[PDB]
Amino acid sequence: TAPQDIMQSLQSVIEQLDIRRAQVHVEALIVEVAEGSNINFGVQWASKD
Amino acid sequence: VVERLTEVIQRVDHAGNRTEEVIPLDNASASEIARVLESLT
Repeated sequence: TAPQDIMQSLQSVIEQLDIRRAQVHVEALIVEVAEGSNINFGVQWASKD
Repeated sequence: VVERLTEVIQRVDHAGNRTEEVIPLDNASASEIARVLESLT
């Protein structure tokens, strides 16, 4: 609700803010490659006293 | 002599004739134009 002049302004704003929105599809890719190893080798003795 | 002063006046009474008219406004607000056009005079 406004005077005839302000209205014609607010009609060209609303006309330009009413546009159609684009939507986005966002994929993430989480990669992980792990590789372990170990090796253990040793001799032990024991005896009497 | 009265004839002329029926002539003069009712001819002069034409001169100051003041009539009013309503002019529509399609775009501008009538309230602005009423301030602007009255700021000139």
